[PDB]
Amino acid sequence: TIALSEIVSVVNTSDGRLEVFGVGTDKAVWHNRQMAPHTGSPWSGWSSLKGQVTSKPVVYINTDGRLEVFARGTDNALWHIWQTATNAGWSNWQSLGGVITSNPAIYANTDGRLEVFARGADNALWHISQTTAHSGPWSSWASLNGVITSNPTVHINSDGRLEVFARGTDNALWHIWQTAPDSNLWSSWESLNGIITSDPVVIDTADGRLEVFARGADNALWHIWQTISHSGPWSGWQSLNGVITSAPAVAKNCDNRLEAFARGTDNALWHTWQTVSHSGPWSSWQSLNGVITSAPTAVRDADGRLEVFARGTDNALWLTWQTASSWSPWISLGGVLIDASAIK
Amino acid sequence: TIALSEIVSVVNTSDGRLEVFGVGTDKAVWHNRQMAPHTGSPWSGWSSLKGQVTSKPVVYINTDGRLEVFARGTDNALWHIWQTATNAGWSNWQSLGGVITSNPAIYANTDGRLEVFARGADNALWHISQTTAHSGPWSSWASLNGVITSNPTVHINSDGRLEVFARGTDNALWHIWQTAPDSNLWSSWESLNGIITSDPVVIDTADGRLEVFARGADNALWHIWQTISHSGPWSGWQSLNGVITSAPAVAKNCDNRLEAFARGTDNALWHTWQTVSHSGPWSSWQSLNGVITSAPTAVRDADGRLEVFARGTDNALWLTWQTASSWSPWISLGGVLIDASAIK
Ligand SMILES: CC(=O)N[C@@H]1[C@@H](O)[C@H](O[C@@H]2O[C@H](CO)[C@H](O)[C@H](O)[C@H]2O[C@@H]2O[C@@H](C)[C@@H](O)[C@@H](O)[C@@H]2O)[C@@H](CO)O[C@H]1O
Ligand SMILES: CC(=O)N[C@@H]1[C@@H](O)[C@H](O[C@@H]2O[C@H](CO)[C@H](O)[C@H](O)[C@H]2O[C@@H]2O[C@@H](C)[C@@H](O)[C@@H](O)[C@@H]2O)[C@@H](CO)O[C@H]1O
Ligand SMILES: CC(=O)N[C@@H]1[C@@H](O)[C@H](O[C@@H]2O[C@H](CO)[C@H](O)[C@H](O)[C@H]2O[C@@H]2O[C@@H](C)[C@@H](O)[C@@H](O)[C@@H]2O)[C@@H](CO)O[C@H]1O
Ligand SMILES: CC(=O)N[C@@H]1[C@@H](O)[C@H](O[C@@H]2O[C@H](CO)[C@H](O)[C@H](O)[C@H]2O[C@@H]2O[C@@H](C)[C@@H](O)[C@@H](O)[C@@H]2O)[C@@H](CO)O[C@H]1O
Ligand SMILES: CC(=O)N[C@@H]1[C@@H](O)[C@H](O[C@@H]2O[C@H](CO)[C@H](O)[C@H](O)[C@H]2O[C@@H]2O[C@@H](C)[C@@H](O)[C@@H](O)[C@@H]2O)[C@@H](CO)O[C@H]1O
Ligand SMILES: CC(=O)N[C@@H]1[C@@H](O)[C@H](O[C@@H]2O[C@H](CO)[C@H](O)[C@H](O)[C@H]2O[C@@H]2O[C@@H](C)[C@@H](O)[C@@H](O)[C@@H]2O)[C@@H](CO)O[C@H]1O
Ligand code: NA
Ligand code: NA
Repeated sequence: TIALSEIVSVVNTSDGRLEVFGVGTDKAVWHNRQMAPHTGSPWSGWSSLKGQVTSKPVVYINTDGRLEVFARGTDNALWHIWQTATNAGWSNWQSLGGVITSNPAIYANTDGRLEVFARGADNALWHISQTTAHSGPWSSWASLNGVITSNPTVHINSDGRLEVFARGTDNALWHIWQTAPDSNLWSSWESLNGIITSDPVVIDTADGRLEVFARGADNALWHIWQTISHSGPWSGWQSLNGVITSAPAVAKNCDNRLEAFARGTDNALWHTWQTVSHSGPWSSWQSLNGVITSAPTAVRDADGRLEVFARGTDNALWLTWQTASSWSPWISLGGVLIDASAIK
Repeated sequence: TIALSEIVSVVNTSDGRLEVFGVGTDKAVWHNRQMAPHTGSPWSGWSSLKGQVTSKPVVYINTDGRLEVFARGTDNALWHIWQTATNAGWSNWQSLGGVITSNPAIYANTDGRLEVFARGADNALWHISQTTAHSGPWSSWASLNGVITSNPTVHINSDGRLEVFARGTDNALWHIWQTAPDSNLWSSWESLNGIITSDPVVIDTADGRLEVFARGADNALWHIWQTISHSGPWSGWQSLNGVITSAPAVAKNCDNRLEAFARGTDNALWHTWQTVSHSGPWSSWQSLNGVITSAPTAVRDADGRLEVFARGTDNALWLTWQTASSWSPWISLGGVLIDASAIK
């Protein structure tokens, strides 16, 4: 078991527009797009990419600007679908094979090859990559071993090395990393201790450090971080308090101040943020209202403003964004979304 | 002849710190570094990377976070020097051969291979690239032909294709582009007309469009841009007025509003900026004071604030940055810098 997942995958397109991806009642992937690269842009309305999926669908942008979506299929293999040219039409769904037991997780190597991570049937971490920059065909699968109990998350260190985080068998945060950029050589798994009750979330700070956020045993928001740029060792676990009922989401303001979001016990959206600068201390928690039925999803738009998505009481996706004064009122983007997360 | 050049090359390191590179009286490359990734950080003071150079030295950051500096040597070959690991020590200077007659210009392909452009002895555009991501050895040289009369500038389109701009024999802005990302296949040269009297400057907008700035025949600041994301055709040339005595410099605010900087006729620093948003109209010109003896160099720091560098009356580098209210007073970073630009 883990805290309630995010309901969509969001990305900033090559032309600065937000685009969201989720799963409908029919089990198809659906997406909604800003028309314009500005806060409060009108949206396309939902449109189907078809397929039948049994995980959260996860969008990542290739280094040539083409979006690509990954999802577990009905046969448990990894499936994907991609734009044929940047912000143009999409391929058919195509299988990358294997058998997976988590949502896929994706990052670009420094050489432009996408690399995908997901839990296997043996509960270990497996991975597969593009054989050349932003293109098929793909390598064969291999395992990075471990035994994990949450969806994995990947990021890149400030020196190019990929690094994966997941909950272990003891409910601690564990991790593993490339020993060189683009490499097929990885470290051993290592533990960062704690006890966590959500999927870990990872982000890179302005100063080139991986920082991880997760829900603890007391249902407060905890985090932990690399102490120096791309370098071990890590800090201790520190709490950011609150009581939260969903997974957390994290984004950088336009000044690189980190801001965390989560569903509270009153089932409203709550957030806490670094004050002053990106090395500053965190605010106390404060409410953005709404009643919501998924973890929030946060992203920075092309006006440098944070925008947050969450499923509503009507199962539609709803949206609120930063203004000069405070935040916008909640507005509805329609649709009816389900949580297809492979691990719940 | 062209407007007075920028005196330094600036970059944002992998850990969010500004770092500047210039040329001293001895013809060595010297650099100065922020200690901390914040506006108003103290600086290292100047420190020598040695070498003897006969162009402006140009720093670019590899996709593994390692800085690499390019400069024409005393034998007219292209020379370079690189960090052996991210923000660690530097290699020795090493020659990439050839004979060049401009400052080098650099960009990363979507596959992580750096590619360098520079004018040849035949006055054509030549280029050379890393054979693999963020690493030597390098390809052999080849020409993209043309005949050009300014330092070239390269950027990347929002679909991964590199594109180079330079002044032609008729003093118009001309350009050429990859037909596919990472490719060795390029278009023919094409003209964007106008008459320009500075090196062209190029930047990508929040909405994935290349936008070019240059000084015109009337010594006003002009610009021109792609009309749709990564797509021809371009707009017409439009003027931003002012009277300017150096090359322009351009940077994005943390909200992606573009901001242009130049030396005025009173030899102070002047700037004009998009108002409201990144699709908004440009302000009237306004003074940041100082008396300065080089074009300004502008960059956004890790607090999302613009910082501007320019050589002073004492030949030292001076620095002013955005605040809440207005801008900081000019402060001195010491040193004695010369303009080693291969084209003046
Ligand atoms: C290159 C090519 O033709 N690929 C085929 C896929 O397009 C096929 O997948 C399915 O496509 C149809 C429309 O033609 C529709 O989108 C289906 O929902 C989709 O199949 C489902 O969704 C996938 C993601 C998997 O879960 C699959 O097992 C589901 O049946 C498949 C045939 O299904 O074959 C490819 O060759
Ligand atoms: C630095 C170091 O050696 N750390 C040890 C880890 O490598 C160990 O993890 C396990 O390693 C073996 C290979 O020797 C294999 O990969 C296991 O699957 C892996 O352990 C599992 O996965 C972890 C993420 C946890 O969930 C763990 O509870 C699983 O048993 C561990 C094993 O005790 O010790 C480290 O000190
Ligand atoms: C554009 C517009 O008029 N939007 C209205 C929303 O602001 C309303 O949402 C609700 O706002 C109140 C405070 O004014 C409070 O934040 C509520 O919790 C919130 O509504 C709930 O949360 C939403 C995210 C959904 O789950 C919704 O079903 C809940 O009722 C809505 C009221 O639905 O009206 C809009 O017109
Ligand atoms: C791998 C290796 O040993 N490379 C040699 C370079 O380091 C040499 O260059 C020069 O290095 C010395 C210190 O040893 C000092 O920095 C000199 O200023 C520098 O040479 C000058 O600057 C270069 C950029 C060129 O302009 C060069 O022609 C100048 O003489 C050179 C020998 O000069 O050989 C390499 O093999
Ligand atoms: C679309 C198209 O065909 N445009 C023409 C350009 O390709 C031409 O430029 C020249 O092309 C030849 C190869 O056929 C060669 O590369 C020349 O060096 C190049 O012209 C020179 O470089 C330019 C940047 C200008 O400086 C020009 O004045 C030089 O003579 C031109 C040539 O007239 O016409 C375009 O229509
Ligand atoms: C930290 C501090 O006290 N800085 C002082 C600077 O603000 C001073 O610079 C000058 O400021 C005035 C307005 O107050 C005006 O902007 C001048 O044009 C500017 O000084 C000139 O421009 C500089 C960039 C240099 O070229 C300098 O040689 C010129 O005199 C300076 C005065 O030198 O004092 C600092 O202490
Ligand atoms: Na990730
Ligand atoms: Na450039």
